[PDB]
Amino acid sequence: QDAVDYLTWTFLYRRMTQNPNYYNLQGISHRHLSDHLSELVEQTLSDLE
Amino acid sequence: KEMEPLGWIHTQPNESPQLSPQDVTTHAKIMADNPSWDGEKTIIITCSFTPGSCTLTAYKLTPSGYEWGRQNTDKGNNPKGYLPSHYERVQMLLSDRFLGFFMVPAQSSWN
Amino acid sequence: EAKPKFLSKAEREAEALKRRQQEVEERQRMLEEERKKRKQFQDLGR
Repeated sequence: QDAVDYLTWTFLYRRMTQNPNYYNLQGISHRHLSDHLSELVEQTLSDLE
Repeated sequence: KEMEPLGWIHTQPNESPQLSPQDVTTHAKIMADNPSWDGEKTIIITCSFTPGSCTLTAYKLTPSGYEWGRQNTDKGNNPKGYLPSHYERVQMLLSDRFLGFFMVPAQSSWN
Repeated sequence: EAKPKFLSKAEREAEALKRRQQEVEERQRMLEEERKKRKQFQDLGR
């Protein structure tokens, strides 16, 4: 959860709501944004583990 | 799978102010064999080659026409029981505000 | 809402399955409504 919070501060998040297709997203809906953020953070954490 | 069938459009070598028995029977047979075609939404669009011009007209199949076509079997030019109450004209118009597309057979061509 | 929450993979797949069930149920309902409308047209023309 703190990881998602930290992501909420970067620029990537700002564009993930204006140009979603650039980031493999399919919608600006909060549901889609949360799902994608969770997926990317979990993937990076799993790779680090 | 997302759109809804609305009928068919076919050419006509010459203009005829009335929908032909062949067209009405074809539409009725298609509708009867396939439940998807709704008798109120489907139509037939005729593009007749008038001198140096294409005249487009849209027709709808009334329930009486549907029954007559489904029961009919004669393929001649003047089948029995073909009446002008079997069809009615619907409003159609052209538009530049969007673009449609085509879909052809995979293995072979269409013609 | 505004803040993005975190969802586990199990929760995400369960939610997707629920949404797929919802949409297939809507499709079946629409098919039965289409059957009803077709029956109405047929028995109106008969």
